[PDB]
Amino acid sequence: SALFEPYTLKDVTLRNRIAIPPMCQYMAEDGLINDWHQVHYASMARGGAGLLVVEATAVAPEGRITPGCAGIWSDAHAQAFVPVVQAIKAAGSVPGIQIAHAGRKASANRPWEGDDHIGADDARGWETIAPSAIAFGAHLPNVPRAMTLDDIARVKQDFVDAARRARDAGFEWIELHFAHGYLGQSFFSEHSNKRTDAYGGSFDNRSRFLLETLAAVREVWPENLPLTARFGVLEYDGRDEQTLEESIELARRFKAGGLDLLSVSVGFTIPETNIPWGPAFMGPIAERVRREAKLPVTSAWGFGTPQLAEAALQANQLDLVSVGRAHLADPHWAYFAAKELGVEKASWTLPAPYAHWLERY
Amino acid sequence: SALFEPYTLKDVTLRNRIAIPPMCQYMAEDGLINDWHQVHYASMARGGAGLLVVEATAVAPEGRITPGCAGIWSDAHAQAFVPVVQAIKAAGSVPGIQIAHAGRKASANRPWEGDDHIGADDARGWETIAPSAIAFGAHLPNVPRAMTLDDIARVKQDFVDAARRARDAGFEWIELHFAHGYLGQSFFSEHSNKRTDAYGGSFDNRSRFLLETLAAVREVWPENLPLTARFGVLEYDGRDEQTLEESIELARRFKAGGLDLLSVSVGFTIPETNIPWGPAFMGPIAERVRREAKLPVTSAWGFGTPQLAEAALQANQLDLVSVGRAHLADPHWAYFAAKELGVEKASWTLPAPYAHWLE
Ligand SMILES: Cc1cc2nc3c(=O)[nH]c(=O)nc-3n(C[C@H](O)[C@H](O)[C@H](O)COP(=O)(O)O)c2cc1C
Ligand SMILES: Cc1cc2nc3c(=O)[nH]c(=O)nc-3n(C[C@H](O)[C@H](O)[C@H](O)COP(=O)(O)O)c2cc1C
Ligand SMILES: COCCOC(=O)/C(=N\O)C(C)=O
Ligand SMILES: COCCOC(=O)/C(=N\O)C(C)=O
Repeated sequence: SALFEPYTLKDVTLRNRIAIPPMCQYMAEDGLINDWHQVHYASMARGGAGLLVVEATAVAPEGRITPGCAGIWSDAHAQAFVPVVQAIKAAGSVPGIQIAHAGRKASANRPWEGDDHIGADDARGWETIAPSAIAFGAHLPNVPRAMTLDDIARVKQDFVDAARRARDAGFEWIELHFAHGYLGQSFFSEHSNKRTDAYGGSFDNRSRFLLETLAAVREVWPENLPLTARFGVLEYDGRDEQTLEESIELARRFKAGGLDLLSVSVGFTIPETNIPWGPAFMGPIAERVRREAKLPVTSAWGFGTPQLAEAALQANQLDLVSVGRAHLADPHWAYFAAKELGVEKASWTLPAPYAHWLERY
Repeated sequence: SALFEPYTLKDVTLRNRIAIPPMCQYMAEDGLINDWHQVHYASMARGGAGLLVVEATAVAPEGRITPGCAGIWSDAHAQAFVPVVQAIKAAGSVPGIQIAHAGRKASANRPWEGDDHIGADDARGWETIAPSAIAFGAHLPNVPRAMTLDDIARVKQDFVDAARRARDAGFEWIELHFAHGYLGQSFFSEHSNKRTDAYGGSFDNRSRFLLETLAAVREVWPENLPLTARFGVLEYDGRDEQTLEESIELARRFKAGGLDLLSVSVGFTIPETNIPWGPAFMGPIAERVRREAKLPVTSAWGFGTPQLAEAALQANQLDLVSVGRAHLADPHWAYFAAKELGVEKASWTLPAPYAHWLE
């Protein structure tokens, strides 16, 4: 089974090709994680996945999506991740973390508490920042403040400091959140970036914030641990061929800048789109990025059945299959996948106190 | 769906009829639970089950099954359970604990490490105690020492101390482990109890250790929290009608002694048996105990599909359905069952950070 072959990237070996992508839990307080996350992450790691990327973790307070988002903007915040890192490793999984800045989508309610921008009369809200003073629209109407050059320098240093903190906490895999309409994606997209300085306009200028952040992070992140990023390569906004071509070119530049693997996603930069949701729909797009940028890839959004994951790997569309919601439904999804694919001794995807009994059941 | 109706017993209300029965993890050291158990129990409780009974927890060191068994024989051992209790309650489930003494089956290797008695020359082992000096046999050949009258008084006091500690640690449900061939079951069974004193021979004498332990625990366990026991009601040893009849009479005496619910199981007292394993096979036996002894019951051993669990409740065979191994495979099994049975807003069997997205 291709899904259960190990994978080596830099000095890190994953025991299989199942990755748990970052999934915000909205359960932190002032950026500090707690027993919600400790159990959540430890249980999924014991489930058998080879790589667990911790949820979008804000590099600065205003870069959280919501008041429940995790943060890593101080050393105290980083120390809180140490028992999570250690529990993921104790389970035989590899701990990774996505470091993030929500941009114009920041200062929002939790998804089950309105999912919308916080009202200006609510004491929990804060001022958002973005490349240009333009609102996402729809349920996110708040207009962000347009960043100055000093803001750009500051946010880049925040990504650097966060990467250094993640390193010292023991994470073995880092993912820069350049996707999903948050800060990084919004610098790249012409929908959200109307700047007239060095950080907007041309392809080189729109790419600049992302390349400079990657390069600044590369100086502090160890050469022997995977340096990755998530990036929305198209928007389904009627501009897909031109946008995908530009995104693939940016992926080539990421590779030239030391990126080890790209998590290929959708932009979500604006609401006026027509995303063709369906099983494994990102397969052909991830395959094109992988082949044309010559970089390992993962993807998500509908690979969460054992046969779809297996087929994507056998077709060389992906190097790792990210399975998100199926792990919220069943933290032991990797064991379920091993049974479905007929892995020898599939119960031993789990630790002994479970594996011994499910072998004979 | 009957499986998702709440259940009230004494002052305790379970949010559904799914119970996670005690399941030894063999991951403790010197009786102390640790990060294995914390995550294991918290994750299953978040999965949606209404009641989570923590694994067999030894009332005394020699009462552990293996060197990896949990214990509650000191206040420090009890304090280690406090974060497990808090995490189960935080998930909206009810925390219970099974207090236990392994008797002649004690001093054994972990199941994935031979599953057999530790050799008498191996320093990891210890001397075992039982009603009589007679071995289980097969992979458990070690002959226990027959308990003295002082041993009997001490072990009863150990059960009392364990119940007091479980109470003070915040458990809302207690289960005395009188099943599965361990100490309590071995006092009741004529296979293992050859005593000639007040604790063996007649039905009254074989019942005595179990009834006296229940009465002693009743003194320290709050009246407003369910007091339960697990008990093997037959052996599949060719003596089933006579054994079942006597076991139901003992269950009537448990009820008279304040027992609130009986977990109905198989005795496993000796190896020379023919247990007819199959889907929901305990259903008819649990129903007979429930109806004849007029006690609420749970049972296990093959109810772990949503339709089998629902059928057993609808047929009034059980009041709670215990689902064990399916929860080791999938800690969120209660959510899987809610979807299968068409529960309205089934994803909200889980907490919000999962439920919102699975809807
Ligand atoms: C609750 C939840 C939280 C998520 N959080 C993040 C996140 O923090 N960062 C990110 O890049 N993607 C996030 N995602 C998107 C997932 O990583 C993944 O791409 C998506 O769930 C699709 O994969 P799936 O079909 O296997 O669930 C999240 C998704 C969900 C459902
Ligand atoms: C790993 C494991 C540990 C168990 N530990 C206990 C225990 O500590 N006390 C007990 O009474 N039963 C114990 N049992 C028996 C279960 O509680 C339950 O009766 C059995 O698993 C059958 O139910 P199921 O078919 O839903 O798994 C254990 C079973 C397993 C597989
Ligand atoms: C509609 O947005 C889909 C893409 O955004 C995400 O997946 C995410 N973080 O990256 C969330 C929702 O927290
Ligand atoms: C052969 O299985 C006997 C039944 O005994 C149990 O279920 C148990 N504790 O009660 C274990 C195995 O720890």
